[PDB]
Amino acid sequence: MEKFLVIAGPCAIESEELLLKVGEEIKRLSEKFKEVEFVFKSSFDKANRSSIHSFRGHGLEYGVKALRKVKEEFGLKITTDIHESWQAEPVAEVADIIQIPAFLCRQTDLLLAAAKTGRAVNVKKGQFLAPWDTKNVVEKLKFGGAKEIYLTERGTTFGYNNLVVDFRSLPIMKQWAKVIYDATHSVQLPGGGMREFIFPLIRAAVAVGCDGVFMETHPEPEKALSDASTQLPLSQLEGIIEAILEIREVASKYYETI
Amino acid sequence: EKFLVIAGPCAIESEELLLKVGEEIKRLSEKFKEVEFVFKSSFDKANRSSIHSFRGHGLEYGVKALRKVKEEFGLKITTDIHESWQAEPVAEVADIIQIPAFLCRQTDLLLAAAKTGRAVNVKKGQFLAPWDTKNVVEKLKFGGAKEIYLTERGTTFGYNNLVVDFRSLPIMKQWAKVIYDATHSVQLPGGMREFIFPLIRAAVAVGCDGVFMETHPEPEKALSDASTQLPLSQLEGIIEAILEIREVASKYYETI
Amino acid sequence: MEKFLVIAGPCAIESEELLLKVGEEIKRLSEKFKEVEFVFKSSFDKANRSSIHSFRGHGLEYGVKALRKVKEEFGLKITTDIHESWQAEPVAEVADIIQIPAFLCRQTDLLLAAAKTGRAVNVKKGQFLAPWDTKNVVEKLKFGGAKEIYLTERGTTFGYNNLVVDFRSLPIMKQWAKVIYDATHSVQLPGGGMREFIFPLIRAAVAVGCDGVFMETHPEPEKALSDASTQLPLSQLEGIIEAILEIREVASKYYETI
Amino acid sequence: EKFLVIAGPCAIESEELLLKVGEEIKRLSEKFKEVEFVFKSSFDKANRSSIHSFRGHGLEYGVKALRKVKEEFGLKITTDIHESWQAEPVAEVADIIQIPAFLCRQTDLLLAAAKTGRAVNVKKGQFLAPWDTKNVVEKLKFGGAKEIYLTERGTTFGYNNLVVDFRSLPIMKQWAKVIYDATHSVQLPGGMREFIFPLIRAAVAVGCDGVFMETHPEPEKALSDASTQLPLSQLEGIIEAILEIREVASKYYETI
Ligand SMILES: O=C(O)[C@@H](CO)OP(=O)(O)O
Ligand SMILES: O=C(O)[C@@H](CO)OP(=O)(O)O
Ligand SMILES: O=C(O)[C@@H](CO)OP(=O)(O)O
Ligand SMILES: O=C(O)[C@@H](CO)OP(=O)(O)O
Repeated sequence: MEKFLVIAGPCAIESEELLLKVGEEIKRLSEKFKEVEFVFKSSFDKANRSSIHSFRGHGLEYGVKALRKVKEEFGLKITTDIHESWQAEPVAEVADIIQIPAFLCRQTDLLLAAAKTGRAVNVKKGQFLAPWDTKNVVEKLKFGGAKEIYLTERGTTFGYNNLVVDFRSLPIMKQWAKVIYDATHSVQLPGGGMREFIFPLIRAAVAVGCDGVFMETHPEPEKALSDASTQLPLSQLEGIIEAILEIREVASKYYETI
Repeated sequence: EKFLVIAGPCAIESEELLLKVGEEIKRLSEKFKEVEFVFKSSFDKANRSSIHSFRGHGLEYGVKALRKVKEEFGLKITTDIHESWQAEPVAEVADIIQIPAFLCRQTDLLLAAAKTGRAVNVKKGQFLAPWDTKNVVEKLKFGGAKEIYLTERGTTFGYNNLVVDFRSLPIMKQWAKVIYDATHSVQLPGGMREFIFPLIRAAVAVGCDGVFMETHPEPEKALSDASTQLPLSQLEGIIEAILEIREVASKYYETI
Repeated sequence: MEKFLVIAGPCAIESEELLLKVGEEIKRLSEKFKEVEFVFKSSFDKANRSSIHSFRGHGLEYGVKALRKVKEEFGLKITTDIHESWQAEPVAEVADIIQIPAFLCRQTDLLLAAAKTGRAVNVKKGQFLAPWDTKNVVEKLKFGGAKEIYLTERGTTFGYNNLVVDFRSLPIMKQWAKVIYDATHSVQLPGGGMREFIFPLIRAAVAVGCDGVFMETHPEPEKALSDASTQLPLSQLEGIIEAILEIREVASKYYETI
Repeated sequence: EKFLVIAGPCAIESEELLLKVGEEIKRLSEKFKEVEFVFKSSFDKANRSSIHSFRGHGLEYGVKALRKVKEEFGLKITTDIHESWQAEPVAEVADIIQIPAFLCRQTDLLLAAAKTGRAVNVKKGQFLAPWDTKNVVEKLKFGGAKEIYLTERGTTFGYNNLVVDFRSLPIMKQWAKVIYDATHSVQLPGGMREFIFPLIRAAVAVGCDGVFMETHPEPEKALSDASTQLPLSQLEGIIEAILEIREVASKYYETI
C-alpha cells in the first residue's frame, strides 16, 4: 500500500509562532505514524474571503518565510495555495505541493504557472465542477509539465449556503489522479460550518478509498482568524489520524481497481 | 440490538425466484449469526415511470409467495404498501412494513402501517431534509408503532441523479434506527452498479443500524431495477466486508 | 388565443363559509375577466402535512358537499385533489378537474383512478421529477382514458428546505400537455414560504408562456389553517390577475410553437 | 437611468468580426434611443475546460480591436479581466470592466477593477447565493467603484446544468443594478438555444436593469460558446420584444 498523505495545518498564517506550534505537533505525529506522508499546510493569503473586513494575512514574503522556518525546524514538506500566476515562482521556492483554490480550478494560466515549477500540484475541485470534468484539469497540468498531481474533493454546491459530498467522486477522479479528501471544507456552510460532521465524513472517505486527507487544525479554533467553526482542535488530530489509518487498513482489501 | 441486513429481489417475479433467493439468504443467515436478516420483495411496483413496465402479480400471490419463504426458511419478512387498505393483509406475513420514499409524508399510510402492530421502515423521500424525518417518526409513534426505522436512499441532486448526503445517518439516528439502502442510492431516476460497494462501505464507516440491498441471481434478467440489483453470488462477500469494517469503525460511532 | 385558466381558492376547506366568501369574489372576477376560465379549488384533506398535529380537514363527505354548494351557488367549475384511488369516484361527482398531488405523480393506480372518471386531470409535477419525465405521466393518463390533461409546475427540490422554479419546464412540458404555473407552492420553503416572490415569479411564468395559473387565496392568510405564509390575500387577487393578463397579451406574439 | 443591452461576440476572434457585429449594434443603437448599448467581447477565454480550446489573440490585440469599435462607432465597451494586472490596460478602452463568475470572490481582482475609476459588472458565481452578493458590492465600494452591476447567469443545479432562480433579480437589486445574462444562463457546463428568448422574457417581466447577450453572425462557426451565441439577425427582434414586455410589466416592478 502507498504511503497515505495527511495534509494539515492552520488555515491561515496568523503568525510564525502559531505555525511553529502546529508544526511541532505535526512533527511528533510524523515520528509515530511512519506509514503516513505528512505535509504542512497554511495559506499566506485568504484571497477570496466573503467580507472585505475579514483577515487575509501578512503577505506572501512573510508567509513564505514562516513556512520556510517550519520546513527547516521540523523537516516537514510544505504546501500553500496561489491566487495569480505570478505567485507560482516565489511560492515554489518553499512549497513541495502548490495548491490551486477551488474557485480557480479552471484558470488555465494559474494551473500552467504551477505546473512549470516542477513542484507537485494539488487542485481543489470546484464546488461547481462535476467529478468527470476533472479529467481536463489533469490534462492541463500534464500538458504544463506537472508530474505529480492531486485532485481534492471538498464538496459540491447543494442549494444555497450548503455543500454535499458525493462520495462517488473518489473512484471517478482516481481514474486520472491521486485523490485527497478535504475533511474540514466539505462541511462548511458557504457564506458557516458544522464541526460534528467532520469525523463521520472522513471515516466514509477512507472506507470508500482515497490517497490522503486534508485537515485544517488550530490550537484553539474559536479564536482562529479564518474557518473558526471548521478548524479541528489540534489536540484531536492524533486520534482522528489513528482512526482513519485503522478504517483504511480494514477497508483496503476491498478497494476496487481503476 | 443486532445489525440488520434486509435483502432480496426487487420484485416478486415468481414464488420460485423468491425461494432461490430465500435459500441463499437462509444460508448466510446461518453463517452470520450476529446479523438479523430480513427477506424483502415487493408484490407491486406501483410507481414505475412507464405504464408499460412490470408491476407484479398482485398482493394475494405476493403475500402467498412471501409466506412460503417465511415457512420454508424461518426468515423475517418485509414488503412495501402503497395504500392504507393494504396494511392489514400485508401485516399477516410482514414483520416489517415498508413505506415507499415518495409516500413518506402520506399520514394515513403511516398510520395504517403503525396500527398493524408491526415494525415500520420508512424510505426517506428524495425531497426530504434529514431533520424533517423527526415528524415522520412522530406520526408513527402517535399511531402506535414501537419499532421504527428510517432508510437513507439518496436525495434529489439536479435532474435524473441522486446524491447520498452521509450527514443524514447521524442526524436521523437521533430519533430512529437507520438503515442505508445501497441499491437505490446509486440509481439515476427517470444507475451505477460500480458505486454500490464503495458507498455501502461509507455507510458502515459512518455508522448505521442496518443495510438494505436488492439482490437477484441474474440482475440483467430482472423485471425491475435490473441496472442495480446485486448479483446473488456477491452478497456474502459484501456482507463479510461490511461486518469487518463495522467491527473496527464502531469504536468511533458518536453517541446518539 | 385559448381561454386562460385561473385555478384559485383557499388551500383547505376550513369551513363551508370560508368557501362561499372566496367563491363570491371569484365569481365577481369571472364576470369581469370573461377571457379567463376560472376554476375554484380547495382541498377536503391535507393528507401529507409534515406534522401529525396540523389541520387536515373535515372529511371527504363534508368537503364534497361544501364544493358542491360553491358550484351550485356560483356556477363555478371545481377542482380538488385525491390521495388514494378509492376517492376518485366520489370526488368526480363534483370536481370538473381532479388534482393529483405532487408527491403522488408517479402512483399508477391513483392516476388511472382519476382518468377513468371522465373528468379532466391535473397532475402537480413532483419536486423530484425532471420536466422531460412528465411525458410518461401524460402517457399513463391517456392510457387510462383521460382526454383533458394538465401538468402543473410547482418548483423542484433545490438543496434542503428550498424549491427553485426552472422556467425551462414550461416549454418542455407544453410538448405533451397544457401547462399550469402554481404561483403559491413554488415559493414555499418545504418543512415555510416567501410571499414577496409570488408576484415576480408569476409575471415570469406568463412572459415565458403557460396555459393557466394556480393560486391559493384566503381572506386573511395569517389566520389560515394551512399555507398561512404563502396564501394570497383575497383582496390582492384581482390586481394580480389583471397584471398577468396584460403581460400575457404583450408577450403572446412571441410564444414559440411546440 | 436607461435600460442596458450588453451585446457582442463571445470572443475577439478578429478585429474584423468585431466590426461586423459593431456595425449591427451601431444600427440598433440608432433605432432604440432609450437603450444604452454596450459592446462586449473577451480578449481571452482564460477558463476553457480543455487546454486545446481557443483562448484568443491576447490582451494587446484585443484592446486594439475594441478601441477600433469605440472609435468607428461611438459605442461604449466592456470586456472581462482575469488577473489584477489586466485592469489598468483594459480600463483605457473599457467603460465597464467585467469580473468572471468563477472570480467573483477574488478580492484583488475586484479592487484592481474598482481602482480604475470605471464601472464594474460582476458575473454572479454559479456557487453564490443571491444574498451573498451584498459583500461583493461592498468590496467594490470600498475599492472606490461607484457604478456597480451584478449579472445573473444561473446557479449550479446538480452536475452539468444551471438553473435560473429568478428570485435573485429582486434580491440583488437591493444593492446594485442587475443585468440578466441570457446566453450563459442556458449553457450546460462541462446549452440550449431554444431557451434563450423564453428566459429573457421572464427576466424583463420580473424586472432587471439590463440584459447581456452574446451574438455572432454565424454562431455555428464561433470559436467559443458556439451552442448558445444568438444569430446576429435575431437580435433586433428580441430587443424590440423585451422593450415591449418591459413597457407593460414595469408598472408592476416592486419598489427597491
Ligand atoms: O484550502 C484552503 O485554504 C482553500 C484555498 O485554496 O481551499 P478552497 O479553495 O478549497 O476553499
Ligand atoms: O424498496 C423498494 O421497493 C422501493 C419501494 O418502497 O423503494 P423506494 O420507495 O425507496 O423507491
Ligand atoms: O395544491 C395543493 O393543495 C397540493 C396537494 O395536491 O399540491 P402539491 O401536491 O403540489 O403540494
Ligand atoms: O461573459 C463572459 O465572457 C464570461 C467571462 O467573464 O462569463 P462567465 O464568467 O459568466 O462565464
